[PDB]
Amino acid sequence: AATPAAVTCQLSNWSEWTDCFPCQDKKYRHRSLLQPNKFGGTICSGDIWDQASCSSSTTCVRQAQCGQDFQCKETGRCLKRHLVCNGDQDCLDGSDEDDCEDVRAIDEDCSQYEPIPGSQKAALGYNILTQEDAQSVYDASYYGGQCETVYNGEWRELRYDSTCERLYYGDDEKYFRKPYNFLKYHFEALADTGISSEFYDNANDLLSKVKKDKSDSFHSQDTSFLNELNKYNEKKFIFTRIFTKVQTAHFKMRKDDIMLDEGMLQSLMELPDQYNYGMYAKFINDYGTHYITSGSMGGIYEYILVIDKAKMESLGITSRDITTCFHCKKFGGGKTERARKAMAVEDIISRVRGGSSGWSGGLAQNRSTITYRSWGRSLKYNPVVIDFEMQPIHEVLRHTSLGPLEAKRQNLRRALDQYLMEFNACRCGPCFNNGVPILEGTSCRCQCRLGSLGAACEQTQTEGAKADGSWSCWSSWSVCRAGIQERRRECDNPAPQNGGASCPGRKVQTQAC
Amino acid sequence: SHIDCRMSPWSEWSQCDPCLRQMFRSRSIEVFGQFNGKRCTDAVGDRRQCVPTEPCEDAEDDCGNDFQCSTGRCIKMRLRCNGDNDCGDFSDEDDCESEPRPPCRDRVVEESELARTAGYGINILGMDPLSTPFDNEFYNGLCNRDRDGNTLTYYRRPWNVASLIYETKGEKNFRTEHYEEQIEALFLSYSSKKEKMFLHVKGEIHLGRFVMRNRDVVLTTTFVDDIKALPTTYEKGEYFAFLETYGTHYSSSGSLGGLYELIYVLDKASMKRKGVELVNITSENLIDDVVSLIRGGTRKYAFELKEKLLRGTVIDVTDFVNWASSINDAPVLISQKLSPIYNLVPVKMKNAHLKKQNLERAIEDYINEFSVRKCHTCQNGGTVILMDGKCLCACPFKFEGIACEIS
Amino acid sequence: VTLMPIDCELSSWSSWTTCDPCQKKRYRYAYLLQPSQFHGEPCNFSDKEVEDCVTNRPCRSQVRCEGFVCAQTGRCVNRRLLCNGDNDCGDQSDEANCRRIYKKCQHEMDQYWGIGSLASGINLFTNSFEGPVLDHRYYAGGCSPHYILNTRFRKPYNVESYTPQTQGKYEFILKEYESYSDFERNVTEKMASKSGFSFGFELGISSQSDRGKHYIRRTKRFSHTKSVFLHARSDLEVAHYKLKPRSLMLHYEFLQRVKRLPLEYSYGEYRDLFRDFGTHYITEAVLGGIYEYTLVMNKEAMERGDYTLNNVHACAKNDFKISLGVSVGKCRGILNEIKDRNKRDTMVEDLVVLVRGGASEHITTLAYQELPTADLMQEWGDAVQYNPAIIKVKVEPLYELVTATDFAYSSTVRQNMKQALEEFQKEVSSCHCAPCQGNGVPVLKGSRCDCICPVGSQGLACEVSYRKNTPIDGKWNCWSNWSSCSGRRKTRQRQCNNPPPQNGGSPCSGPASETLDC
Ligand SMILES: *[C@@H]1O[C@H](CO)[C@@H](O[C@@H]2O[C@H](CO)[C@@H](O)[C@H](O)[C@@H]2NC(C)=O)[C@H](O)[C@H]1NC(C)=O
Ligand SMILES: *[C@@H]1O[C@H](CO)[C@@H](O[C@@H]2O[C@H](CO)[C@@H](O)[C@H](O)[C@H]2NC(C)=O)[C@H](O)[C@H]1NC(C)=O
Ligand SMILES: *[C@@H]1O[C@H](CO)[C@@H](O[C@@H]2O[C@H](CO)[C@@H](O)[C@H](O)[C@H]2NC(C)=O)[C@H](O)[C@H]1NC(C)=O
Repeated sequence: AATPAAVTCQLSNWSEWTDCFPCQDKKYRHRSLLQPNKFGGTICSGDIWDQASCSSSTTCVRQAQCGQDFQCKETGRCLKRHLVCNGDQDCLDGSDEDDCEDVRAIDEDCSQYEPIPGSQKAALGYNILTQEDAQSVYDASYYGGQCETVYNGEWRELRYDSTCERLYYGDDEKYFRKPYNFLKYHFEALADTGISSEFYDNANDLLSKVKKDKSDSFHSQDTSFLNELNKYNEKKFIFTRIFTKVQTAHFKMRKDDIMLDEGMLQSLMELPDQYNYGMYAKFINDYGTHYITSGSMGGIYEYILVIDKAKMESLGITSRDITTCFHCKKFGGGKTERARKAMAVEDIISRVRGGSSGWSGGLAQNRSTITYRSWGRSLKYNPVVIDFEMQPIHEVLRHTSLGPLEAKRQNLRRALDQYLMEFNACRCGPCFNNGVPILEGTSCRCQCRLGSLGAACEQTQTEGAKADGSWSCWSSWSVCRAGIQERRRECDNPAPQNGGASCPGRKVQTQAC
Repeated sequence: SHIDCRMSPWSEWSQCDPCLRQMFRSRSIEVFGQFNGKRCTDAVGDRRQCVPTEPCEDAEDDCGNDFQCSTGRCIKMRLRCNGDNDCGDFSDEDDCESEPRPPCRDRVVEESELARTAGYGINILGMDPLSTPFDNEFYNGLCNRDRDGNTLTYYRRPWNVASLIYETKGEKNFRTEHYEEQIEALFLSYSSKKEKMFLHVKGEIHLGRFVMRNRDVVLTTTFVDDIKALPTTYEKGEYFAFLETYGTHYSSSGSLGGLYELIYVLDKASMKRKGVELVNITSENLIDDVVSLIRGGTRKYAFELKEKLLRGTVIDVTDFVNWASSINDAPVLISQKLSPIYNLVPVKMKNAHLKKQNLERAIEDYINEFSVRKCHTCQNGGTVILMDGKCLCACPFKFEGIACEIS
Repeated sequence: VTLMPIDCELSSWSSWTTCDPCQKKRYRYAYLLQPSQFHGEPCNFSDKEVEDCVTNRPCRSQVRCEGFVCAQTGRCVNRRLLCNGDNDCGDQSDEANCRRIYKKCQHEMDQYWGIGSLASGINLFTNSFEGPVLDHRYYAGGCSPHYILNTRFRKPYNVESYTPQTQGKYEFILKEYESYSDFERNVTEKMASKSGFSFGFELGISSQSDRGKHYIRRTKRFSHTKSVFLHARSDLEVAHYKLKPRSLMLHYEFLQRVKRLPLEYSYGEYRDLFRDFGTHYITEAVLGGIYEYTLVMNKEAMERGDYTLNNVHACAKNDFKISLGVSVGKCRGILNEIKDRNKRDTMVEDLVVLVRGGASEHITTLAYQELPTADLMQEWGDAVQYNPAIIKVKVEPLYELVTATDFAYSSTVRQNMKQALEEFQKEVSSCHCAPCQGNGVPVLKGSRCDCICPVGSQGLACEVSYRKNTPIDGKWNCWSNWSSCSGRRKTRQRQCNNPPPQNGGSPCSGPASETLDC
C-alpha cells in the first residue's frame, strides 16, 4: 500500500463564551477537534479550550460554601476543627496552623516518620487514552491528624562503626507514616518467575532420477532420455518467554471521605452545575479519565525471543538426445532450471520496569545472576506501580466528603462518554504493520515497531508480512426511531493486511434512546 | 538555473505603539531560494523608533494587598519571610527582617536539577528544547521532599512541578532480517544473485516523568516581561521573535531518559545480462551502511559505549550500567506533551486574551511562513528539505544532484 | 470471531429497605449477574445506593462507655490507662492534660516484625489482606520483658504469643530419563543372464541377448527422547503467632465501619464491609518463607531415511552372414533412483519459580532461573526473620469480633454478617466466569474476570500459544441452588471448562454433588 496523505489538523469554530463566572471572573469557550493532523501535515496552533478574564457584574454569592467547618482562605478545603492547630498544615494556606496560641493543640507526635516513598503516584489520576499520569486526585500528603504507621520490612541497612568494629543494621526508616487516603499499604515481598522455551526444527530432502535409453543400429539410431528432480525444505523455529514479577507492596485507597487534592477541589468547585462540555473536558484532561483504587508495588522484567529460519532449494533438469548416423546427424534438447531461496527473521524485546536506571538498563541488556541480584537490590529504593485497578474519574465524587454533587457527577459522566470518543486513538488513521496509533492533544502519531518506517509505518524493509487489522472509530449514533439506537464499526482501519488477526470485538453497537 | 529567493514588499508601517515608542513592518517570504539560489536571510520584520502620537496606557497594575516585588511579580504575603527566594532578587525576603520561618522547618533539602529544568520550552521547528519558562525555584512555601530514587538524596519538589516520579524503565529492542536468493534463467535475458540483510537495535532508558501544574503556575520574570513588551497589535516580526526566543510550545509533561540506537543494513546483488534487438553484461554492486547514535549520559561513558556499540565488539554490561547510571547526571527530554506557549500567558493581565489570540495567529503564520510547502518539487521525488534560508531536496538512488536532476 | 467481549451485567435494584432508625438512611443494592470479561464493558461502580431519611423513629444510643472516652476516637479505655506514658486512644486524649505521666516502658522496645500485618483482616476466598481490623499497637500496660536474641520487644495487648519457633524443611527431587532406538537395513539384488546362438551351415547365423538387473533398498529410522524433571522447595518457619482468644481491641477504622452497618439486613453494606476488611481474621499463624523451583524438559528427536534403486539392461544382437551381411544391435535400459530423508527436532521446556518472604534482593536473585548458592539461601533465610510471609493460617470469621462490649444489637449485626458472608461466598466465586482458553484460570477481580494464563500462553483468553495441543483441566461450573427442602442438596456439572479436551488434564475436584439437612 502506498503512503497515505497528510491531513491538516482542523477545529470547529469557537463555541460562544460562557457567562462570566461570578467567583472566577473568567469567560470560557471550547472548540472541538474536527480532525487531527494524522499522517503529518499542519498541526493546529489553536487549542481546543480557551479562557478569558471578565468582571462578572455580580458577586460570588456562593462563596459561603462552608459554615461550622474551618475553611482555609486560599482554598475551599473545609476541615473538622480538631485539625485546626493540630500541628500539621492541613491545607496549602496553612491558616489552620496560623496564629495557634495553643501549641498543645497538636494532635500527636508523629512527624519523625516520613511519608511512604512512592505513595504520591497512587494519588495521581490516570488517562486511559494516553496511559499518562494526570494531576493529583488524592491528597498524598494528608494525614487527618492520625498517626497510622507502616512497618517497612526492608529497613535493614548495614553500617560499620570503625571505632567499634561493630557491623550492624541502621534502624532508620523502620516505619513510614501512612497517608490518610491509604486504607492499607501492605509490605509483602513476593516473586514469581515463568519461562517457556520451544524448539521446532524439521528438514526434508528428496531425489528422483529417471534414465530411459534405447539404441537400434545396423544406419545407426540411438535415443536417450533423462529426468531428475531434487527438492530441499528446512524450517527452524525458536520461541522463549521470561516473565519475572517482583512485588514489595500492596496498597488500597480508602473508599470513604476521600480527601481530594486541593487543586482538584478548586477545579471541581469551579465547574458549573449546568452541563458545559468544554469545562468538564478540561477537567478530565487535567485530572485524567480515571483514578486509581488498588495497587501493587514491584519490579517487572519480561524477555521475548522469536527466531524463524526457512530454506528451500530445488533443481530440475531433463534431456532427450537422438542420433542418426550412416554422414551423421545429432540432436537433443530439454528443460533445466535452478533456484535457491532462503530467509531468516529474528527479534527480541527486553524491558524492565523497576528501581534503578543503571541496573534496569543493565538487566535490559544482560540477564544474569548479577543483573537480577543488583536490580533486585535497586528495587528496595525505587519500586514502581506494577499493577493497579481504576474507576472512572467521576466515581470519586460519590465517595468524597462533599456529598452528592450529582449534577456535577452526571455532567462529568456525559462529558467522559463524549471525550472517550472524541480524543480516541482510533481517530488517528490506519497505522500499518502493527503500528500503534497515538493521539496526543490534537496530533497523531503511529509508533512503529522496528520492522516499519514512515509516518504510517507503511513502508517495510521486506515486502509482505502478517500484520493485524484494527477497528475504525465508531460511526455516529443513529437516530433512535424506536426506543433503541444503533452504532456501527468496521474492522478496516486497517483491514488485516496479510491475514493477520481480524480485530475481535463487536462490529455493531446499540443503545437506549 | 538556480532560482533566487524572493520576498514580499514591506508592509505598510504600523501606527506607533504608544507604550512601545515603535512602529513595525511585515515582509512575507515569497520564495525560499530553491536550487541553491540566493539565500533569504533577510529579516521577516522591521521596526522603527517613533515619538508616540498618544499617551501610554500604562502596563503597570495595582496588585492591591499583594506584595509587589522589585520585579513586576506580585505574591501573597505569607511568602514574604520564607527564607526561600519567592520573588526576584530575594525582594520578598529583603522585605523581611525578623521572625524568618522556613517551611522546611528544622531540616535541609536538596534542590533537584531535574525539577529546575522541568517545563522545557520547545520550538516545533526541529522540536528543539528551549529553557523552561517556569520559575522552578518557587516553592510557594511548601517542603514536599522526594527521593531522587536512583539516590536516597531527598529533594524539595518546586511548586510548578505537580509530579516528578522516577518511574524507571529500561528497554532493549533488537531485530534482524536476512534474505538471500540465487536465480538463473528482440529479447532480454538475465541471471542474478540477490541478498538483503537488515539489523536494527535501539535501547531506551526512562529516568522519570515530570508533570507541570495545570493551574496557579508561576513563571519567570523575564517571560512575563517579554509578554508585556509586545505590541498588542498583531506585528508578525515581533511575535515571531518572541516565539523564536521562547518556542511555540512548552512541555506540559515529559519523560527524561537516555537513548542509544544502532542500525546496520547490507544489500548485495550480482547480475549478468544479455540483450538482442531485432550485448553481454557483468555487474557487481555492494552497499553497506551503518549508523550509531547515543543521546544522554556523561560524555565519557556515552561515547565509550557508543564506540564499543558501533564495533562488533561485545559490550561488557559494566560499561552499559555505568552509562545508564550517568544518565542520572545528564538526562535528555526523550518525550513530551506539548501545550501552546500562549496558554502560559496569564489571565489577569492587560490585553491578556488579545495577546493569546495574537500568539495563536503568529504561530499559524510561522508554521505557514517557514513551511517547505512553497519550495519547488524535487525532480525525482526525493525529500525536499528546508535548510537555513535555502531549500533543496535529496535522493538516495543513482538519481542525484542538488535537485536529483540527473541519474 | 473467536473471542467476543462479554459486558458486565448486574441485576435490577433491590427494593429500598425501610429507613434505618440509627443511620437515618435507607439502602438499595444490586447483584453482579455477570462479570465483564475479555475486554468487555465494565459496569458502573454503583451496585450500592443510599438515601437519607426522616427520623421516622428513634433508636438506641451508642453503647455506654464505663471507662474514659478518647475525645477524637471515642475509644472506651480504662482509667488506669491515663497518664500511662502510652497512647491507648490512637489519639492523645488519654495522656492529654496529665499532671504526671508515669512511663512504664522506659526501656528501648521494638514491635514484633510484621505484627501489624497480622492485624489486617483477610479475604479468605482470595487469601488476600485487607483493611486493619485489630489494633496491635494498643499495649494496655504490658511491659513484660520479651526478648529475641538480644533484641527486646513490647508485645501488643491483643497478642498472646509471638515466639521464634524456627524450623526448616528442604526438598529436592531430580528425575532424568533417556531412551534411544535405532533401526537400519541394507538389501541388494543383482541378476545377470546371457543366451546366444552361433552356428554354421553355406550359411551362418548368430544371435546374442544380454540381460542385467540390479535392485537395492535401504531403510533407516531413529528416535531419541530425553526428559528432565527437577522440583526443589524450601519451607522456612521463623515465628509462631497467636492472637488472644478474648476481649480484643479493634482498630478504629473497623470499629467505625461496623458502627455504620444498617440494623436491617441489606446485603450491599456487609458486602462493602468485606470488600474493605475481608471476611476473616488471623487467630494463629506460622510466619516464614517459601522457595519453590520446578523445571520440565522434553527433548524428542526423530530421523527417517529411505533409499530405493532399480537398474535394468537389455541388448540383443542377431547377425546372419552368407557376399551378404546384415546385422542389428538393439539395446535399451532404464535406471530408477529415489532418496527420501525426514528429520524432526523438538525441545519443550518450562520453568516456574516462586518465592515468599525476605528482602527484594534475595527474592529476585532466587527468582532467577538458576538454583541458588547456599550462601544466598542463608542470606534469604536471615532476611525472612524481619519480613516473613504467613505460611500457615488459622482464621475466625470477622463477625466473631462483633461483641456487645462494643456494639448495640450485637446479635442482630452478627446474624446479618453470617447471612451476608454466605451470600458473599457465592457472589465472589470464580465459578461465575466464562472459561479461559489455553488452560487459563479465571480469577474474578471485582466486577471483571482475569484469565491468569500459564507459562507459555498469552492474550486476554490465553488464546495465543505455539503449542498445538496441551491438556485442559476440568473446571466446575457454579454449584446449583439449594434443592427444595426434603433434604437439601446441590450439584456441580464439572462443565465450565470441559476436562477431556486437548488431551484433557485432570478431571475436576470432587464433590460433583453436595447434600445436607435443610
Ligand atoms: C559474457 O560476459 C562475461 C563477462 O562479462 C564472460 O565471462 C568471462 O569469461 C571469460 C572466459 O571467456 C572468463 O575468463 C572471465 O572470468 C569471465 N567471467 C566472468 C564471471 O566475468 C562470458 O564468457 C560472456 N559470455 C559469452 C557467451 O561469451
Ligand atoms: C552478562 O554480562 C556478564 C558481565 O559482562 C557476562 O559475564 C561473562 O560471562 C562469560 C560466560 O558467559 C564469562 O566467560 C566471562 O568471564 C564473564 N565476565 C565477567 C566479567 O564475569 C555474561 O557473559 C553476560 N551474559 C549474557 C547472556 O550476555
Ligand atoms: C549399510 O551400508 C553402509 C555402507 O557400507 C554402512 O555404513 C558403513 O559401515 C561401515 C562399517 O560399519 C563403515 O566402515 C562405513 O564408514 C559406513 N559408511 C557409511 C556411509 O555409513 C551401514 O552400516 C550399512 N547398514 C546396514 C544396516 O547394513
